[PDB]
Amino acid sequence: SGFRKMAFPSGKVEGCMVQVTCGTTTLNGLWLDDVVYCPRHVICTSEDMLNPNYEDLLIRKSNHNFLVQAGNVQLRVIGHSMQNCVLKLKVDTANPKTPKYKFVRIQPGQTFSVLACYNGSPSGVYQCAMRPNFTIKGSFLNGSCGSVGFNIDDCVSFCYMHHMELPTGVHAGTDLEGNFYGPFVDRQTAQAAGTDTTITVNVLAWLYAAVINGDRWFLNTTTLNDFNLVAMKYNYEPLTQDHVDILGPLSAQTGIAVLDMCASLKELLQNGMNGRTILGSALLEDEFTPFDVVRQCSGVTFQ
Amino acid sequence: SGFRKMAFPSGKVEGCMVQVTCGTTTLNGLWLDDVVYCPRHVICTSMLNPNYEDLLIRKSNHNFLVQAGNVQLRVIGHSMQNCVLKLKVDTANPKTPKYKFVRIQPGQTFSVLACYNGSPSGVYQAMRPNFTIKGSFLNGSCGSVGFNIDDCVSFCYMHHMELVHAGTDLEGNFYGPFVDRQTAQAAGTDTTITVNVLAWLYAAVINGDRWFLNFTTTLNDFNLVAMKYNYEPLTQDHVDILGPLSAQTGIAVLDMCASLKELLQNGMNGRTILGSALLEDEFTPFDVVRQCSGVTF
Ligand SMILES: *C(=O)c1ncc(Br)cc1OCc1ccc(C)c([N+](=O)[O-])c1
Ligand SMILES: *C(=O)c1ncc(Br)cc1OCc1ccc(C)c([N+](=O)[O-])c1
Repeated sequence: SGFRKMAFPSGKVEGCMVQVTCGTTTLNGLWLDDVVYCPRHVICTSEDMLNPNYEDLLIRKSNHNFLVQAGNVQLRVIGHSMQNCVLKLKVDTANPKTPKYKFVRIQPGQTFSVLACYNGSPSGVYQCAMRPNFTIKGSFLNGSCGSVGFNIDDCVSFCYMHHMELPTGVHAGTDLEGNFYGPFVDRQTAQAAGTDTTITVNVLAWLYAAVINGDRWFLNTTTLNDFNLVAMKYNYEPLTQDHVDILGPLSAQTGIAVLDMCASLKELLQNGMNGRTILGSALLEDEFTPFDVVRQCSGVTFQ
Repeated sequence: SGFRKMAFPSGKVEGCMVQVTCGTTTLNGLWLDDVVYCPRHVICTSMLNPNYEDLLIRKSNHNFLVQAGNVQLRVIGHSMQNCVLKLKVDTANPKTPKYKFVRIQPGQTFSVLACYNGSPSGVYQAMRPNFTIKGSFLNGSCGSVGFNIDDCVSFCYMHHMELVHAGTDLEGNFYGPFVDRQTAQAAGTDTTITVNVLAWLYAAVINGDRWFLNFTTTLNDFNLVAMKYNYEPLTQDHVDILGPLSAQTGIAVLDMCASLKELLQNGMNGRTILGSALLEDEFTPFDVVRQCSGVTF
């Protein structure tokens, strides 16, 4: 019993963290096979971050300006290229600890674990959602750049690399091909993350988790259009039939129809929680996918 | 920027998890050097009232199947220490980290690697004042362990029972009044970890949330209110442990107690602090500094 924000076991990713140094700039890199991946702004000086011309900046750089550390052993860089916003440093040594892995670009509302890292060494692990506005709400300090986000299915699916801490304390970065999530660019100018919304299908998954664990008081019908008319008023993501189908297997195991749970949530939005808690939270939680809930509640393991 | 309930990196512990079977029962064990550690109720059948030394007498070494991955370990000795079984095996675990066994104190925090059938499921981050923990354990998780890291793993917890959750240190000594038998058992009234909530408010101020800043008070004055609200009383040791946070934020500990007293007596008014609509007590002062200063391992 119980329900917690659970992160994936992080061992397979710990063995892939390295420390990447270019000039005086030092951040984290990801060492898979004979390639190291890090944010391309590792080549930026103090003044260069304000308006970098990365192509011109990287032309001023040869292989020997890139110093890669893995624990103690230096790696020889024998090739460098830029792919979108990530630098790729080919090294002469395949990582012996390379897990089976894939590169993945997730969708708003999906979750993953971040291994927060400084100087190439793991500091901590926690779970995150890709917000609808393509930011993430995490714990990133200067130096955390290059930490990665991942899911595990024995195969590690890397989905996020950390690139930047914005004003308002929001966080942004790229997939592992270097394509930013959201409108952001790797330039130190003020950058607007637009209006966020609440991940509706996730809140519903979490109410199911609440029922599975004996937390039932909010159980109490409505329609998809009626619910969408309420949800839009409270800045909730609209609920599509696809989302109802993703909640199917929770509906089965819990014996509560998707539409009935929407009725319960509609009531919760219009009246708040009156000081009650759900799963020990005083707010409605939207960073659990339906997959997350079934995973935790059916004890899925990895190796 | 930002603040998250953050677990330790779990790699060194992952390498130590094995599956332990005795009869029909299978749960998790911890494999360090040539010794496997697991809850002694692995030997219990369908436990309403077990006599452990009598039940363990009917067991020989070959009655315990220990599997690390696809590899079967050979069991060459077995002994009971308090409520954990210690299975001696013929092979030292190659992946043994530098480690210690420690008994944490109520209010201290740690990470749990939830495990089933010897394989890692997930990691999350307090030992309640009433010696329970509020976790996520399904049937089969028993044997999963709690730990802090310093390159040294401080093993502090082993999971034994879903009542809420309860278990032992790594010498098999239960935290709290519990015993490993399937009778209904009462934990004490649970109370809020006052020094931790304060640490958390310091972290709030560090990240820009200051709306609750307000007045001052006295340790006895505050303690009188903490008592009313089921808070653990604040001692000078607590105040001293919050010292370094007081320096960074420039808010005196006793000034922070006054705001907390206001929050206790006024509620939160529908506002939030670090994204939570409740007061949060599962961050130690150590945790706040580790996260806010990026300590690594
Ligand atoms: C990011 O965490 C980071 N780590 C280490 C270094 Br040396 C530099 C880092 O980023 C600095 C930074 C600051 C602001 C902005 C907007 C960016 N960026 O252009 O993305 C980078
Ligand atoms: C605990 O999680 C567990 N895992 C696997 C098995 Br085969 C058995 C397990 O514990 C069952 C159990 C149930 C209730 C009680 C009170 C105890 N206990 O005596 O501690 C154990």
